[PDB]
Amino acid sequence: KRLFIIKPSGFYDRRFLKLMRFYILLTGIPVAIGITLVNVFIGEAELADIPEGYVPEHWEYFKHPISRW
Amino acid sequence: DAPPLTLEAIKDRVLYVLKLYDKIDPEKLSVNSHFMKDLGLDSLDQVEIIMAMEDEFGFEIPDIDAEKLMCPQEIVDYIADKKDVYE
Amino acid sequence: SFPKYKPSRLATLPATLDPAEYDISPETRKAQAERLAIRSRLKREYLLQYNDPNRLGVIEDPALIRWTYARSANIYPNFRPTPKTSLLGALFGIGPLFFWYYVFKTDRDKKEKLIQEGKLDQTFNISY
Amino acid sequence: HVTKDMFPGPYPKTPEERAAAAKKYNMRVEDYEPYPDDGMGYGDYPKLPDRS
Amino acid sequence: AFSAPAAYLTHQQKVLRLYKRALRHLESWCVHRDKYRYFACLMRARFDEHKNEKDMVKATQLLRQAEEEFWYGQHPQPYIFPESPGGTSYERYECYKVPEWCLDDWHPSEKAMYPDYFAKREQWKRLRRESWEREVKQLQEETPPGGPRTEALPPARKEGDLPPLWWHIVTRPRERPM
Amino acid sequence: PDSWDKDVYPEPPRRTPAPAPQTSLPNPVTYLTKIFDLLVDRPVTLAREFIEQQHAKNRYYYYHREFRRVPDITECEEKDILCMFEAEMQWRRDYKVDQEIVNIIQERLKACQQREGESYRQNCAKELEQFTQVSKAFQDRYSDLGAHYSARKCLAKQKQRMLAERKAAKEAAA
Amino acid sequence: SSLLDLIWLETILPKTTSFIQMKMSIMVSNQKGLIKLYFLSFLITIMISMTLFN
Amino acid sequence: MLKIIIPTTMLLPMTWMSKHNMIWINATVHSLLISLISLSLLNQLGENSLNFSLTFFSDSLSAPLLVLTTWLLPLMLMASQSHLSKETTTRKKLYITMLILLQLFLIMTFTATELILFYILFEATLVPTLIIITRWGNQTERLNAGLYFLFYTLAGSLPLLVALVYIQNTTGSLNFLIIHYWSHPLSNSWSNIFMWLACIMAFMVKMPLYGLHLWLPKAHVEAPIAGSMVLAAVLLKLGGYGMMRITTILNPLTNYMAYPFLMLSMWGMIMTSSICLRQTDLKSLIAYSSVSHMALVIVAIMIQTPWSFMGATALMIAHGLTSSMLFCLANTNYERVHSRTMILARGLQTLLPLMATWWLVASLTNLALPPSINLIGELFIITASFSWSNITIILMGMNMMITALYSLYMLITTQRGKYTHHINNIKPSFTRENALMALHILPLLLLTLNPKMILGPLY
Amino acid sequence: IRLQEDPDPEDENLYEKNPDSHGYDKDPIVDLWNMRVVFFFGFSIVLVLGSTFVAYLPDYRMQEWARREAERLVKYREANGLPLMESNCFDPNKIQLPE
Ligand SMILES: CCCCCCCCCCCCCCCCCC(=O)OC[C@H](COP(=O)([O-])OCC(O)COP(=O)([O-])OC[C@@H](COC(=O)CCCCCCCCCCCCCCCCC)OC(=O)CCCCCCCCCCCCCCCCC)OC(=O)CCCCCCCCCCCCCCCCC
Ligand SMILES: CCCCCCCCCCCCCCCCCC(=O)OC[C@H](COP(=O)([O-])OCC[N+](C)(C)C)OC(=O)CCCCCCCCCCCCCCCCC
Ligand SMILES: CCCCCCCCCCCCCCCCCC(=O)OC[C@H](COP(=O)([O-])OCC[N+](C)(C)C)OC(=O)CCCCCCCCCCCCCCCCC
Ligand SMILES: CCCCCCCCCCCCCCCCC[C@@H](O)O[C@H](CO[C@H](O)CCCCCCCCCCCCCCC)COP(=O)(O)OCC[N+](C)(C)C
Ligand SMILES: CCCCCCCC/C=C/CCCCCCCC(=O)OC[C@H](COP(=O)(O)OCCN)OC(=O)CCCCCCC/C=C/CCCCCCCC
Ligand SMILES: *P(=O)(O)OCC(C)(C)[C@H](O)C(=O)NCCC(=O)NCCSC(=O)CCCCCCCCCCCCC
Repeated sequence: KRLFIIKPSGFYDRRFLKLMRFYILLTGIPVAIGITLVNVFIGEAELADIPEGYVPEHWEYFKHPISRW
Repeated sequence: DAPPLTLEAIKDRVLYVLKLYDKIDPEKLSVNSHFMKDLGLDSLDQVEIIMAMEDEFGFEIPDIDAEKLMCPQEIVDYIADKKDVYE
Repeated sequence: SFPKYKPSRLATLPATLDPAEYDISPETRKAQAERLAIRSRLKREYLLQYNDPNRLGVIEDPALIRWTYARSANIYPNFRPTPKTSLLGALFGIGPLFFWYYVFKTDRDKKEKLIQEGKLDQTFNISY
Repeated sequence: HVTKDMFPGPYPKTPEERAAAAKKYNMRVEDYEPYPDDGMGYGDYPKLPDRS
Repeated sequence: AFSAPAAYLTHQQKVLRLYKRALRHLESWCVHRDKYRYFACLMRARFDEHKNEKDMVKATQLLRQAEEEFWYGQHPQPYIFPESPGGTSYERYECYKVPEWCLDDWHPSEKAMYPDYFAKREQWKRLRRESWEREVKQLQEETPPGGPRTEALPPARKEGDLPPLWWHIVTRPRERPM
Repeated sequence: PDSWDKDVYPEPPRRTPAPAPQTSLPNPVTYLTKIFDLLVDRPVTLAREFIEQQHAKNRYYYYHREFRRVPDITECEEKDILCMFEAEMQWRRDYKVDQEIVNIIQERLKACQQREGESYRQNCAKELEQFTQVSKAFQDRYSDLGAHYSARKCLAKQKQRMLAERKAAKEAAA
Repeated sequence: SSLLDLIWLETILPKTTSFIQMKMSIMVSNQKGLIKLYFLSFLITIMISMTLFN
Repeated sequence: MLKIIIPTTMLLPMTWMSKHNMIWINATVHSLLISLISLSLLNQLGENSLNFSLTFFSDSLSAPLLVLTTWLLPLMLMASQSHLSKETTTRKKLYITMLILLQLFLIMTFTATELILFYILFEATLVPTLIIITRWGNQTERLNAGLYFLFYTLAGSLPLLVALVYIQNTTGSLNFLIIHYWSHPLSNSWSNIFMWLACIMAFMVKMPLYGLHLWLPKAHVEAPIAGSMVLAAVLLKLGGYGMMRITTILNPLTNYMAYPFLMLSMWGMIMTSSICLRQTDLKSLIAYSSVSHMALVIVAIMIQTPWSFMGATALMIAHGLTSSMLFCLANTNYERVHSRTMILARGLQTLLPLMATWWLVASLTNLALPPSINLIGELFIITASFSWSNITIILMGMNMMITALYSLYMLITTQRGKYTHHINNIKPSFTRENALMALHILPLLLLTLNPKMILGPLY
Repeated sequence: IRLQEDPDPEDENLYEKNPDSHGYDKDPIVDLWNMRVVFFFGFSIVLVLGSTFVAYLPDYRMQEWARREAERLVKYREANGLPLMESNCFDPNKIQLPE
């Protein structure tokens, strides 16, 4: 024999958790993919001496491509 | 975990204990015989019977409720009601 | 005979050892009946409101409301400045302040004296 | 639903006030006993036994 | 717990409760069964010795002396059944007890997951709603004008009626809900 | 490695003893190391080689900003707000640089202690002395300036220290 | 909670100041509107201004 | 700063021209957009502050507070839309307008570059708050609470105005950069003592200091949910920000005038934690917890070391977020049962599981559980106080023990136990409430991940 | 009684008319769209984008620059026997003490 288990409504909590996970992963996954692609293909800059007579920009003074952007 | 109790099992166990009691003749013992009126016991004997049932079933019957259990059928009904036994 | 049990504030007297439980006057029985009647009336009201099928909400407890009001809002209007209240307030609201001020002032005076005398181990004490 | 006369009040001074306070707290007159009037702000709240 | 208390305990009730408590603590002291049986028979012999007493004042004095002796000689760590108030398994399942009013707030999908149970639940709710007026009328008919002097409740005096104030007693959560 | 300066971050030459087994039993550590090389090291090496090959196609550079020296609070006139601002900014940058110097020395000390291990008390005396000197100088320079520290306050503290030193020297020579 | 927070910290700043303001307000506004009274007050004020202030 | 100020002044016409059923949606969406825009101020410099113009500037201390305000506005909107369903459209728009005005004044306060403008704006923050409290509070005590709050703050602040105008007359400028670069030592005299008293007492009343705090329980308990959220998260931080800004010119007199305030703050922190141990009201418990945390911040500011300022800033941000979350949880439970008694509703762990999880996380962050920014700030303050003296460790340890005790006492009383039998109107938690709790808690953990963003200029 | 006052209305439940209600509004469509805009904008936009923006904020605090400058100064000073940390922030030649 199986007896009915009286429990409070968990549908609303499950729905909230599902919606929150979806909306975090709605932009989270594309951001992670973009970050991975940028790191793999457009790597970080290599430190080098400033060529004489050349005035770089601040984004050329920063290293990571996303920080430079 | 443990097998569920049944009305028949509760009745059999309480009758078992009462027949192992030495102040009750098992032949003139039935599920409707009263401890005082038609069995000839007294208050101390009833207290001992309630303690024996507590030992048998592993749970305590409060003193306010134990004083009113004057019949094996009453004990069966009380134990089944407390343990949620319906079949 | 057996050693007596001395009740305390945080270990009260058991009911079975209370001498008042073995000296029962007929007035005491009437008082007990009145107390039971009061409890029964309150229980009946609560059970009616609790088993009402159409009720949807919280059963208000006037006793709880009185307790929360007396603990919070009814303290000041019943406060009178007496010698006991004045002494207790002065002590508990001033004494700790001056005690800690004295302690910290003495500690810092000793520290400054050591610093000026230049015999305090301040090496590696970079973060402050 | 609580009325204004069913709230804790000042220290009861007369047997009429003590009877009214005892009735208010759903307590017997003989069992009702307020905290002493030390000016500590207890009011007519009963001093129930210090048990847990 | 199922019986409404009286205004006081009679002398017989006091002495019976003392007898049971003393036997329990003696069993705590006498761990072994034969030793417990021996000393419990001696205890019942003492109670039988004092069983017949014409002087109720002397009986009360003997009860007081026995209570003092018990308090001196009680086991500091007596045996308590696991489900009993002092037991190790007391109130373990109180967090698993969920009520039917919580049940009726479910989503329609959750309700549809169990079609047959909720039909019987609706039958129970109809039974509850069709009897409340009779229950309250019966309660107010039998009570004295002054008010209830005890917590006892009456049965159903009629064939088509239910005992008043029954819903939560009948629908209380099971002892092992989950 | 060429990522960091070996002179800025010193490291003694490692001396790994040659294995000299004395039993015919196999070496489980050797077998597990071989398995680790065959299952983890080679795949991660291939992945990193591909990643570096991708990096080399789009190589670009970033530079280290250079700041020229400006007159400090000693040269600044009284209530000359522009020079005071320039000197304060330069002092703050130098303060940050000194903090990083202390951090470098502390990292060297920690690494040497961990490396020497059981004989760190004797073998790390050289790094403890450098840290002692650096910490003493840093504390003397920026010990108790306060939450609202400034180049003026540090200059006043240095003036007080110099006056105390001059008084002590004059008393000694007297 | 009771003695300090709810009684004495209330008595020192907010209650004593409010009581003083209430008492002074009652004292100032407790005037019967008698021109004889406040014109005699005017005379006293005029004499005080003439003598005290130099 | 106009790229953040003007969008709020455009939020006002949006609120007053939106349709009756779209006011909350529009306000929430555009408040979130303004918060995203204001996230740009976190890119601070390592040498000097961000001087946008002659009127507004941003610093490593001003940026996190501005971001907190801009992030807190939509949460207040959600709670208000929860508890203001039956109000008329005009009154809903008025409430949203009050919230918008409060946010605008707070932004201009944190970005003001001059002391007198800062004073004007941080005094202007009283009017919307007073209107909100005394108009949309539920109980009869909202009027008395508003009176207490207003008069405490103003009695503190008027001598501050006199001191500011006197400082302007004496020195020539109240610009913060000028008073920092041209600061001169404050000689030990009665006049300087009373100037110090005026400034510090104004900000201590705003903090609030122990012995000057009654208005805080009065206002926080009796204000609506949005008012309670803004009172604890941001309005309490005006005192700390002002004290950090004003103590530039008060040295070296602060080394000697800080003893009474330090003793008051420490002992009152202990006393308010003990009060939290024996509170019969949940909102009062949270208010006194706020008092204890701000007393700790006062201690840090008064001891005035670079390690204390960082801890003070971190504790301010963490306490703001935690207090907002706790007030929201208490408001949800109040909306369930229409009463603030803590022991009235129990068993909420078995009645509402995810809300119990939110309660647990909020209580864990309330006590200093590492590596949370609450713990980071508290530990920095404790270490700075230990450097100051070696019995401050005794006081801080007692405070931490009582803090854990009362936090877990609140959690156990509200959640654990068995549910009240007669309370049968506790509906399942709403998606809006759960989203509000998530938006309260996730930024706290992200700031734990990146701690240097809230450690102030001294980092 | 002393007034013509409305009785206190019973509390209204949003789940009664709309079983799948997010608690934002009475109208189901407006409620759903309020939930959608709140979740999308707040969580996705603010949380994810602002958090990654803060993570990838450029090093304007000059932590890396300060580390590189310290490395260069340590290299230069230790390569020439000079102390790693100077004993004076300013020049005593440029400081004129009173007599
Ligand atoms: C569900 C709800 C959840 C809610 C959560 C709460 C709320 C969240 C709100 C939103 C939060 C937003 C956060 C924004 C973050 C922004 C991104 C960021 O900052 O990234 C940081 C950082 C990014 O670095 P970067 O500065 O951009 O560039 C790095 C380099 O310069 C350049 O690197 P590179 O050039 O070397 O190339 C690296 C490249 C490539 O690297 C590799 O390829 C490496 C691996 C190679 C393996 C190859 C193996 C071989 C395979 C083939 C084998 C074939 C042969 C087989 C042979 C078999 C044998 C024969 O990889 C990457 O670039 C990694 C990108 C990682 C992106 C992370 C995004 C996080 C989420 C953002 C959105 C938030 C929502 C959630 C979304 C979730 C999405 C899933 O990434 C990481 O840190 C990644 C993790 C690090 C390693 C793992 C952790 C190790 C920890 C060890 C110590 C602890 C141990 C003890 C544990 C505790 C005690 C028990
Ligand atoms: C499998 C997929 C990948 C297939 C790859 C196939 C092989 C490719 C081999 C070649 C790869 C490289 C080719 C191009 C080389 C030059 C790259 C380049 O331009 O580098 C520029 C720079 C390099 O740095 P730089 O300092 O040289 O800058 C030069 C800039 N240019 C050339 C453009 C003038 O790299 C970046 O800027 C990194 C990429 C951008 C990072 C930021 C992205 C933000 C995206 C939007 C965020 C969200 C907005 C919306 C929010 C709301 C949403 C609802
Ligand atoms: C080199 C390229 C790198 C990458 C570049 C990427 C650029 C992207 C450019 C396009 C962006 C705009 C279009 C997409 C907008 C998002 C829609 C979406 O995902 O919906 C799915 C989700 C889920 O959709 P759903 O759940 O309704 O539908 C599921 C499917 N059916 C129909 C079967 C149920 O939409 C929502 O949840 C709707 C919420 C409200 C959305 C309101 C959008 C308003 C307009 C956009 C404003 C953006 C402002 C951002 C902040 C400012 C800038 C930082
Ligand atoms: C259901 C199960 C739950 C658990 C499992 C969830 C899924 C797995 C998640 C596991 C995460 C464990 C922690 C590991 C985190 C890895 C990423 C982290 O390490 O990155 C941090 C990234 O830190 C971010 O900065 C934190 C974002 C902080 C966002 C603050 C709030 C955002 C705005 C919200 C508004 C509210 C304002 C509140 C007041 C300000 C470190 O910073 P950093 O090393 O340097 O980044 C390197 C990139 N660089 C080199 C270019 C710099
Ligand atoms: C500081 C700012 C920085 C720059 C910001 C740039 C982004 C600008 C942000 C624009 C705000 C986005 C819109 C806000 C949400 C609108 C809410 C909404 O859609 O209303 C609900 C809406 C209408 O109201 P009802 O629910 O029907 O009520 C009926 C009552 N009887 O519901 C519906 O039925 C509509 C269903 C289909 C519409 C789908 C819309 C999807 C959203 C995308 C549209 C926007 C276009 C994209 C433009 C991008 C511009 C960069
Ligand atoms: P039933 O209704 O027949 O019960 C008969 C009763 C007992 C009710 C009688 O009708 C009755 O009332 N008789 C007169 C009252 C009386 O019996 N008084 C004396 C009884 S108490 C007594 O004698 C106890 C003495 C011995 C037991 C003392 C317990 C102390 C030992 C405990 C030690 C703790 C660990 C072992």
